[PDB]
Amino acid sequence: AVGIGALFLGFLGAAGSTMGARS
Amino acid sequence: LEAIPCSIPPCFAFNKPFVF
Repeated sequence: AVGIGALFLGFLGAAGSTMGARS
Repeated sequence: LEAIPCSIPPCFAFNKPFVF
């Protein structure tokens, strides 16, 4: 994925990853 | 910027949080 934008915000959900882990 | 968008808040390559 390009990064943020393709990944709409890159929400930190909810501990540490490109856009959130199962965490 | 592509490499790392942050350095300070808890980021990991593509978070820049919103919000946490």
